[PDB]
Amino acid sequence: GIVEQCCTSICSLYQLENYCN
Amino acid sequence: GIVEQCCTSICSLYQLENYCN
Amino acid sequence: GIVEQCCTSICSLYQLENYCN
Amino acid sequence: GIVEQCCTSICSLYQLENYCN
Amino acid sequence: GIVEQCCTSICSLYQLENYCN
Amino acid sequence: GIVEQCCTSICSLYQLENYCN
Amino acid sequence: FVNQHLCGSHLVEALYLVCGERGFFYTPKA
Amino acid sequence: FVNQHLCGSHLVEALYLVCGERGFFYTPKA
Amino acid sequence: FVNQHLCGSHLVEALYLVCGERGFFYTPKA
Amino acid sequence: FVNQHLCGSHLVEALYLVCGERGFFYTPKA
Amino acid sequence: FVNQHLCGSHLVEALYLVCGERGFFYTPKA
Amino acid sequence: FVNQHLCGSHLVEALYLVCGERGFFYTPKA
Ligand SMILES: [Zn+2]
Ligand SMILES: [Zn+2]
Repeated sequence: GIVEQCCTSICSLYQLENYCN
Repeated sequence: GIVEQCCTSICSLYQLENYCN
Repeated sequence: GIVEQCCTSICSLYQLENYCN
Repeated sequence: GIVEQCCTSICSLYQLENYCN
Repeated sequence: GIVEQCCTSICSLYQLENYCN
Repeated sequence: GIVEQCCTSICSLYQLENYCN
Repeated sequence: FVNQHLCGSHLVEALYLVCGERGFFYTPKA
Repeated sequence: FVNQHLCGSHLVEALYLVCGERGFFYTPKA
Repeated sequence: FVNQHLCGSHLVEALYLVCGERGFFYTPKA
Repeated sequence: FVNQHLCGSHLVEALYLVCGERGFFYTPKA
Repeated sequence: FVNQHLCGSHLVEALYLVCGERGFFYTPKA
Repeated sequence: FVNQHLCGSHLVEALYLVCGERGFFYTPKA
């Protein structure tokens, strides 16, 4: 998931928006 | 400037991009 | 909620555990 | 010590309490 | 102490060095 | 540069002062 | 442990420290 | 916006920045 | 994205997140 | 509470959270 | 260097930066 | 003052601490 991806790879602020409420 | 926009007032991530080199 | 308990008022690390999944 | 342990291994919030005043 | 010097008032990095072991 | 040096090697607060305005 | 005023991003760092691997929700509307 | 390498508490700070008062869930695998 | 009150070091972390590899200037006199 | 991997300034933030107004000593070996 | 208002966890990050390997004490009662 | 190992957002926090209201430029190579 996101936690794993942003750390072991790279991620974007737009991917992070998927986790807002 | 930035303090007035983002600290006294409120600012978006898009406004913050104005300060990227 | 959390802001009212932990920011306006004061809260313990034990209260913070209420917000763990 | 604690600094070394928490970083090279792992430590708990209860171990950290040993360093409060 | 430190809070009074560095948080109510204002303090320099040199004053902060007074609290190094 | 500074970003590279402080991370891949080591740097001092006095080197960082070179980047103030 | 002690009682803290914890606000904004500080509150979320505290939740990360306390919850870690369990994960957490931050819901200031609730 | 640029790609991000975000580990640990740095990822939670980014979520806070992105989501704000909307809130967010922090849910690590395992 | 949401509108945030961002102050002091929090404002600079936000600029780092948003700008990254491009770099940024922080000029509170301006 | 869960186990923590805490390096650098992250360990000092955790001490601040745990100890609060009680204060704390940060004393690395070497 | 400049004079800063430094509070709460920000004060402890500043002490970590300034003191590093020497270590420090944070004693807000004193 | 002591030597610093500063990566990522930790370097920007140090710049903020050192420069304050003077401001600063954060300019990574590449
Ligand atoms: Zn703060
Ligand atoms: Zn870090």
